Amino acid sequence: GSFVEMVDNLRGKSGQGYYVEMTVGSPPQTLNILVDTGSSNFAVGAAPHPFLHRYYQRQLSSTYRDLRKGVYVPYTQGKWEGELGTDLVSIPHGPNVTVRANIAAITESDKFFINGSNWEGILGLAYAEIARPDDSLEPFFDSLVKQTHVPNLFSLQLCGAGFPLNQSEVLASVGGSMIIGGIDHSLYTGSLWYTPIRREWYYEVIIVRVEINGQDLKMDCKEYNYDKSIVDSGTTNLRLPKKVFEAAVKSIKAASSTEKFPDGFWLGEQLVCWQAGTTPWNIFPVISLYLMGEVTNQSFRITILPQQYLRPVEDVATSQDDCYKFAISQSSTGTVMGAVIMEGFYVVFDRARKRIGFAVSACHVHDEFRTAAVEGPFVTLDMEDCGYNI
Ligand SMILES: COC[C@H]1CCCN1C(=O)c1cc(C)cc(C(=O)N[C@@H](Cc2cc(F)cc(F)c2)[C@H](O)[C@H]2C[C@@H](Oc3ccccc3)CN2)c1
Repeated sequence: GSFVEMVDNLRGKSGQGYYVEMTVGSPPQTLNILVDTGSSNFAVGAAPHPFLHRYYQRQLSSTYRDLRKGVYVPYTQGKWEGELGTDLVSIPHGPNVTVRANIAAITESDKFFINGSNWEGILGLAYAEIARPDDSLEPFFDSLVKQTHVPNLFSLQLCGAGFPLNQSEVLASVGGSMIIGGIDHSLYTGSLWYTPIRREWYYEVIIVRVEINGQDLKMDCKEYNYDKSIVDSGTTNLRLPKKVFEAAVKSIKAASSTEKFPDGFWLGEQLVCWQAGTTPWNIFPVISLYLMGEVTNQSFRITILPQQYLRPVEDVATSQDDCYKFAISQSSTGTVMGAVIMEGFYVVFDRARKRIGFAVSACHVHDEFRTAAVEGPFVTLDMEDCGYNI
C-alpha cells in the first residue's frame, strides 16, 4: 500500500451509502459526503433539514462565489434543488491539495437525505455529460485533476461488514477506502482485470455473459446492457433490466430450491432470518458477470457470493437471529452494479486509460468454502454487439 493517508478513509454501509469527509469554504467547514460514481454533481445541504445536524453556510465562507443560477437534480430515487456557486474544497484524508470546485448548495430536497446516514452531501464522480444543469458545470474530479498534479484516476474499496452495524458501531467502523490518484495494493488480492469504459458519461461497461453457479443464463447479451450497464456506488443493489431480473431470479430460486422463500423476499422487500450462525450460504449460488476485456475477443469474469447479494439487516425484534434482504432488484434503466457488488471488489476507475479495473477485495465477506473472484481470460466473440444502441 502506497497511499496510507487515504486507506480506510470511508465510513457507512450498503443501504445508507459510503461517505468520505471533506471540507468546503474558508475557514473550512467539515461535512461528510456520499461517494457516488453514478452521478456528476457535487452538492451539499446548505439549509436546515430534519435529518441534518450540520450544513454548508455560504455566508461564513470568505471564498464563496455565487454563480447566480439554480440547479435541480432528480435522481432515480430522491431529488434536490439548490443554488450554484464555487468554493475551495479539500479532502482531509486524501491528496494534500485544495481546489476551487462547483458546489450545488441544497435548499430543498425530497427523499434525498437519509435519517441517521451521517452524510450531508453527495460527490458525483462520473463525467460532465450527465451533470445538471448541463455539461458546462465541471464535475469535482475534473476540477481536481485540472488544478493539481493528481493523476486522473481513483479507486474504491467498499467494505460491507457481513453483519448489521448499529448507529454507534457504524460511526466507529471503517467502511472502506477511496484512493484519489492511485491504486493501493494492500486493498486487493490477485490480479486486476480491466474492462473498457464504453462511453464517458456514467461509468458505462459491457456485460457479455452471465452465470448462476456456472450455468449460463443464456440470454442475448444485448439484454444484459439494455439500455446500459453502469458501475454505481450511489446505488445499494445490483439492479437488472426487467427480463434479466426475471431470468436471474428464476435461476437463483432453482439453485436454492431446498428452501422456499416468500415472494416478499425475492422482491427485495422483506427480510429472511436464520438462527444465529446458521445462514445456509451454501444453498445460494454464486453469480458471475463476464465483462468485455481490453484485448479483442477476450473477456474476464467477476464472481460474487450470496454474502454480497444478501444484505445483512437487523431483525425487527432485534433478536440474535442473522437476517438479510435480497439485494438484487429490477431496473427500467439498465444494469446498475451497485454497492453490494462493489463490496466484493477493489474497483479502479482509470479515467486516464478509459477503463475500469476489478480485483478481489481484501475486505469482501466470504466463508471457508467459497470466495469472490476475478478470473480470465476467456475467448468471447462479437462482444461489441452486446452493447445497446437506441
Ligand atoms: C447507496 O444506496 C443508498 C440507498 C438509500 C437511498 C438511496 N439508495 C439506493 O440504494 C438507491 C436505489 C435506487 C432505485 C436509486 C438510487 C439512486 O438514484 N442513486 C443515485 C445517488 C443517490 C441519490 C439519492 F437521492 C440518495 C442516495 F443515497 C444516492 C445515483 O446517482 C444513481 C442515479 C442514476 O444516475 C442519475 C440519474 C439522474 C440524474 C443524475 C444521475 C444512476 N446512478 C439509489
